[PDB]
Amino acid sequence: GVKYTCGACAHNFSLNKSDPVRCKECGHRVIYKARTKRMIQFDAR
Amino acid sequence: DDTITTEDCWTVISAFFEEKGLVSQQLDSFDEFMETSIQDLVWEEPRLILDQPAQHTNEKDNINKRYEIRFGKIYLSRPTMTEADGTTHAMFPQEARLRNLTYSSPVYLDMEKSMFTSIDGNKVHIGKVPIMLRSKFCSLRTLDEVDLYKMKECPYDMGGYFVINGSEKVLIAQERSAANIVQVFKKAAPSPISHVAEIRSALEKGSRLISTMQIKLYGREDKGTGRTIKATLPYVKQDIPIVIVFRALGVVPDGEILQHICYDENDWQMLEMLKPCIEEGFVIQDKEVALDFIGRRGSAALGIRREKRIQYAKDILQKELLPHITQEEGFETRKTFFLGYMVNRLLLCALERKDQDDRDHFGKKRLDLAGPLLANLFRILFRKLTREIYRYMQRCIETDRDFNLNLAVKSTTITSGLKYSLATGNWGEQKKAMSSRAGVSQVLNRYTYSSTLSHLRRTNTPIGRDGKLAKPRQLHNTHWGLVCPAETPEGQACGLVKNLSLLSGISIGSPSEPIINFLEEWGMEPLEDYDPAQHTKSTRIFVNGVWTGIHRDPSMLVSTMRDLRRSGAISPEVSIIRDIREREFKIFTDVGRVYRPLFIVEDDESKDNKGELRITKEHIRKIQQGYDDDVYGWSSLVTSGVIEYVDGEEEETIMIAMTPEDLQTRSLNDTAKRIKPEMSTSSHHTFTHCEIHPSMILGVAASIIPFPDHNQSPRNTYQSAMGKQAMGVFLTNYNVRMDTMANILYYPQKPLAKTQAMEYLKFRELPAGQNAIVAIACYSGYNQEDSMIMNQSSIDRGLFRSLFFRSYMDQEKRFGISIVEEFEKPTRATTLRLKHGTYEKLDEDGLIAPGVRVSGDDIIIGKTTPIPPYHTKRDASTPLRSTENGIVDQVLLTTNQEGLKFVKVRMRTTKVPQIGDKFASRHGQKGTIGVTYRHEDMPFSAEGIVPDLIINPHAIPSRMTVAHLIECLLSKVGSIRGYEGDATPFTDLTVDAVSNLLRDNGYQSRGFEVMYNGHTGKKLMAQVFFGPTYYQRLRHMVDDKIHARARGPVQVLTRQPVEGRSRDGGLRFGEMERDCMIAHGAAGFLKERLMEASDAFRVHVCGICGLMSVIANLKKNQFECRSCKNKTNIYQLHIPYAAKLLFQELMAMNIAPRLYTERSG
Amino acid sequence: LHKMSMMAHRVKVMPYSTFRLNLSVTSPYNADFDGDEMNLHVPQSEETRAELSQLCA
Amino acid sequence: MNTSVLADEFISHRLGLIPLVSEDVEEMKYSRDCTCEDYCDECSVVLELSA
Amino acid sequence: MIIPVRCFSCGKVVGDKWDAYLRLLEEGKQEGDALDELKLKRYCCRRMVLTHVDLIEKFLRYNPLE
Amino acid sequence: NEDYARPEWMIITVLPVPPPQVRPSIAMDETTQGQDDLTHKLSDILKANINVQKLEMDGSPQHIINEVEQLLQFHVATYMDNDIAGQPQALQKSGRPVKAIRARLKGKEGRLRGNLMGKRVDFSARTVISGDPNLELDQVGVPISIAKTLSYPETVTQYNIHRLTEYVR
Amino acid sequence: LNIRCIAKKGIAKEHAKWSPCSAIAFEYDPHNKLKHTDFWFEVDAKKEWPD
RNA sequence: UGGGUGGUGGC
Ligand SMILES: [Mg+2]
Ligand SMILES: [Zn+2]
Ligand SMILES: [Zn+2]
Ligand SMILES: [Zn+2]
Ligand SMILES: [Zn+2]
Repeated sequence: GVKYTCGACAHNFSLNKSDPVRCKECGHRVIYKARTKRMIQFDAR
Repeated sequence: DDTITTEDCWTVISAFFEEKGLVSQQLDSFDEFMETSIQDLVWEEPRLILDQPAQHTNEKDNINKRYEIRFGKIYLSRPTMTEADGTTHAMFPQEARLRNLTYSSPVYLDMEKSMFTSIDGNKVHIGKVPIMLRSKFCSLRTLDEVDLYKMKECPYDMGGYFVINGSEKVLIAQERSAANIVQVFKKAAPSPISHVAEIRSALEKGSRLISTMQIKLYGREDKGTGRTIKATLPYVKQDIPIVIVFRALGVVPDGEILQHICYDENDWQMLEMLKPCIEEGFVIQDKEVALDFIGRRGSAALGIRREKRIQYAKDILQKELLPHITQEEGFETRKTFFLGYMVNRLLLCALERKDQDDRDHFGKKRLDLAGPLLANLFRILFRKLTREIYRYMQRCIETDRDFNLNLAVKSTTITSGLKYSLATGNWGEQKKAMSSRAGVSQVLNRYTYSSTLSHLRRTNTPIGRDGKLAKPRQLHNTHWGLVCPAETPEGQACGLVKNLSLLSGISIGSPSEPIINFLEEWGMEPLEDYDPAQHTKSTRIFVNGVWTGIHRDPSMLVSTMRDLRRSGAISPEVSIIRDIREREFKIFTDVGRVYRPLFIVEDDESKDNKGELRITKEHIRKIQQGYDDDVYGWSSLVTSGVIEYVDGEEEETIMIAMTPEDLQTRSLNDTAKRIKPEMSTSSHHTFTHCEIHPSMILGVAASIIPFPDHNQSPRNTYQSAMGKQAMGVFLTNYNVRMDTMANILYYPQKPLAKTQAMEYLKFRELPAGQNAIVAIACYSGYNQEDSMIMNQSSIDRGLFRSLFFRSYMDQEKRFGISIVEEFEKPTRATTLRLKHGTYEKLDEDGLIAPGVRVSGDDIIIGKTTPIPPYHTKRDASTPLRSTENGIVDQVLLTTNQEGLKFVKVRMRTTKVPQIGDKFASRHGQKGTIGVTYRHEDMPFSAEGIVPDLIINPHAIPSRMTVAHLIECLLSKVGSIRGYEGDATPFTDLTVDAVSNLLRDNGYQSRGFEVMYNGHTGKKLMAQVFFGPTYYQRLRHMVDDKIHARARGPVQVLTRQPVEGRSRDGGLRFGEMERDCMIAHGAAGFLKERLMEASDAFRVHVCGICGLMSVIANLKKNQFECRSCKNKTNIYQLHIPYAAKLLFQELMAMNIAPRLYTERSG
Repeated sequence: LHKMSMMAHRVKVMPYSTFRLNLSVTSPYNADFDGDEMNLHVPQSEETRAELSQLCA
Repeated sequence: MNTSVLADEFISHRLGLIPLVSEDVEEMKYSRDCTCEDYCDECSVVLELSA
Repeated sequence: MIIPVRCFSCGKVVGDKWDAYLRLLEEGKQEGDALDELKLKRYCCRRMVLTHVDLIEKFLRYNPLE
Repeated sequence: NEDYARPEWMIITVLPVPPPQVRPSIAMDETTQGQDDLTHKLSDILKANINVQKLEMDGSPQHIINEVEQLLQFHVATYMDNDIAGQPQALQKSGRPVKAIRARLKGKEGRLRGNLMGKRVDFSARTVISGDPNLELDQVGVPISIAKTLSYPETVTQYNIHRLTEYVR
Repeated sequence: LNIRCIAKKGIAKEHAKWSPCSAIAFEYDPHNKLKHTDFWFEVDAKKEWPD
């Protein structure tokens, strides 16, 4: 469900806790999570 | 031409530091390793031989089945990550660092297995040698800075260091004693042995220790009547007389030993000390009886008869003594004439025709970098490979199988060895853990950029710490331009740790054989035509430790050879070095000599260049074109004859003036400038060398300092050992890198007191601090002793506000073939021992989504293992630290080396520079932010300028750091005229030019402006000195060292509270605290401390046998001293649990402490 | 290092987390302000409180 | 939504340094005594930006 | 890195005067004279622009992260 | 002295076993227990013990007896001391020496100088300091969090109820 | 880069992002006729401190 | 909530 951002081709792909974790375009195996649905806050000082 | 000015030397430095960059010393010698060393370590001992020859319960089948493997060529490539999938692809240092990898290449090797039939198994991956960054044999030597941003490598990176199990490790240039030099040390007095002539042997190829012949003069000062000497040998057990081992090496009569040794039949004093040595060695008269004699002490075996006893003695005198000279025979003249130089020398020093030699005269040492270290450890595990193949061969020849060799290399051997031995650096086979030179390789430090720039250069010294001696810790005066007279840490390291200077280069290791050809190329005469009575005045010539011949005139030869290094027939880093005093002349080619460059002064009255520098301005225009007028870099300077290299041995035989205005003898009484000496001793000098620039004597963390030449030198050392703790910009790719420490300083300014040298550490393009406003004036007692004042509104504007990064880690383990781990969100039911934080911030997949505010004490990485065979899972979460807050950045998720999952998380927050945060001058005037004032409450000068940092008047007058004032003044001027003033030291920049310019741009001459109270405006009676200055931020804060503790974690072993900050331990109310409690005497406080806030513990004693054996059941309330049948004479006590531990330990050693509770007598 | 190197005091509560001193007590402990650490043991009884307050003050 | 080369509180800091017009400001009350729980259009100037 | 907004010492907003400063530098001005033209007369708003060294170009040298 | 030190007691027939608090098992990685070296050494002693009693119950070639007995003596020697002169040390399964009982007592960080004469304790605190002349001579500044963490037991008496109830509140 | 800010009303006491103004000169008695200030001086008080 | 080694830094 999570947009696991690809490390190479920027593809937003979710994985079902079962997929071997790579780029679908070049085999690049590095993903990262993307930012939340929440809104971040800061006090700007 | 004209005057070579200062900036012409900065042209010279731009050419040098555009050729090499910085870390030549790693890269070029590691290239030497990968190009030649493994090829020759393999082809050192290329063949093994088995044989199962005859009487195999045979039919007399006498068959030399000789099993012969010959090792061949190595195969070299890029690193390769074979997946758990099995696919192989080009690994890259980003993909290395993200994935805990080992940037390691295939090292292949073919094997020539042959069979003797004299009757009477392909490219195996034999190991993974890890590849350094930025090498020739890394894939990032080449390839296009554009694509390096496409490949995540910063151009202002430089590499030099290795990658192991992910993280970055480095090689300290370890510092060994020099080999094969003919030393004399004198021995301490409570002993019968006074003078010593010592050596340490090591083979020319290979650079490996074999022998250590020692000489001990029997005789204290008028004690030890027979003033004769014995030898000590390798593989003996006892001292052996000198003339006997001479007759053992093959020179029997007295006349030829005195002909070999003695050079003056009129030196009757030394000849007089000679005579008892022969008169004592009379009882062993010829060769083989001395061979038999040394057979009796030195491991020639008992009952092994004369011919094989003497064989073995011929082996310790064939191999195993003087091995580095040669290991073939026939040159007993070479061996004995070496030892005759030794006897010559030790008798020179025992009559004190000389000083003793000294330990630290820095030409008499060498250095070991990655080249020689990989040579040694590769040699070791390569021998281990040898015997592993040998082991498998003697199993698959008994059953006689055609072995394919590819199940005969379990290549976890050398990969596992090198991986551990750079992992912790406990240097050796792990089953040689102790007795090993510990701490070779280190965590590379990435706290700021200059810190790494020094730390990649650092050398360390193995005296150990046994011996508090201040002779090896002295700044001994060979150090001119080779190490750093400023930088060395505070404390235990001091005097040892030597940072290679900003003109250091590491000499590689070179074929000595053509140098030999250069020697015999001019009629050097051989050693067998040598009679010192025929030639007393010939010059005896060394090549790295072998005397090879004699010659009459060294001067024409050193002209020719020195000009051939000025041309390039030699390696231009080989130190051809002359002496005239000894009638000797050495050529080192040795590995690990610390050399340095100098401007070649035309030392020769042949033309008008004499006295002048050979460097012309035409060469300067050539360097400013980038080419010669039909590539022209620093290499062509080296091979032009304008700059020659010297190491510490040629530093003996030179003559330097410091700056090129001192070469011509100059033209007064001005009270601004500095006073060079006259040098009116030699009316007609022959200067041979002049310094390129004096601020090139510094270390890398030393050239940063504005005007080091106006301070008290412990503050120079302090500033150099604080410059490494700056907060700043460490490498420009902190977006993709995941490291456990990283900190970005927000607003980094190049200092207005820049140098000319900070171009070559890039610090003006990556600085690590700011210019804030200095105002040295006691204001309200808050800067009394080294605290300071900081204006809070300036922080609110962003002053030094600090980014904070941290990378965590976790991975999956495998507890069975069908039993693995799983990072999931654990329940409150199925899982054991939930952490006492919450779990809410976790996601569906166990790793928290970024953007989410995080506190300490709550999870990020919940590693749940089901317990191998409800309530069957283990909660083994990896939490965020108990001190931190933050908002999360870039949550990596991938697959490990193992094939399972892998995680890394890079949390971040931002720390406000607040009260207690340490700061630092650039002259050590350090301290903490004492107090924060808002904007209006500052003092403020006539225009509205307020200050931000107020160091103390009382911080100055004893610390005597007048350079700090000079920096503040030069800062204010270069601010107003708007440019960065050259504060590189040792110029004619006085204080007078700065004074006149500040006045003539409309100000006071000596800095002051009439500043005010902020609470009245009633003018401050004295005028206040006031300006900008460059500041930095040291790595400590107060939020990392505050800690207090009520109770909590106690150890199982001793029940005394635990040690360390990280587990919230407790403090050590140590010995001398108890001492001062005794001095005050209020011991009731002491009975609070060592009973009640600690391991308060309650035991019982039977009152008859006095022991604590009494078994304690309490809800049934019964007791029995079972050695006594005692049931009534029972007391309890109140003792420390460690005291009880003492009692149980002692009774388990059979001593019986018995505690009777009454005085007896 | 001498019998003043532990001395009793009284408690003043301040924000901005560092230890405050008088500067006349800088001489006996031999402390400067380039980052020293000074500890703070606490009595846990009445007895030791009076012990400190009458001798080690 | 942020995806920049700069981190977040960094940009909030730099935005805090930005000069606004406040000529009319005394008929705007203080934040900590304005009669709303968290922000409304009595006491805010809500900037939404997405370049 | 990139230009701050105010001065650190005083508090005159300067951040706008970065691009104008580079454009004045392009014609061959001298840096003090360029600060002279921009009306920067206390040295507080002279060190807040004079020292400053530029990294965010290097951060945009990373060909796209996404 | 007879009832205390009778010199046939300086020869051990029966070497005691301490209870396992003195050698308690350590969680290697939270499922497996690496043992303390006393447990490894008492296991080695009991193995050489049984290999002693194996020889006098069968055919024994008379120095097989001698070596197993001398090995028993060796194991009892390294139980109390692994620092004996002249002989190589007793060695572990990493390449490290064994923690004896003698190594638990001598040295700077033994039980006495490291745990009994001086030790670590609680109700401490620790920070970095700052000067502040706006103070008396007997006053020391306390950061608030350190005041929160540490405490002091004041007795509930009849003259301090109200404030202490407030400090609850 | 999609950002949403609020703007609320603070003074310089909370933080100096609410600085109204920049830099304030201040002087009285430029010829020291009260001798409230005392010059430090090498040689002579009148020459070296500019007007 | 590990041990146990080892490295660097603070006074
Ligand atoms: Mg100090
Ligand atoms: Zn992709
Ligand atoms: Zn009893
Ligand atoms: Zn409102
Ligand atoms: Zn300004």
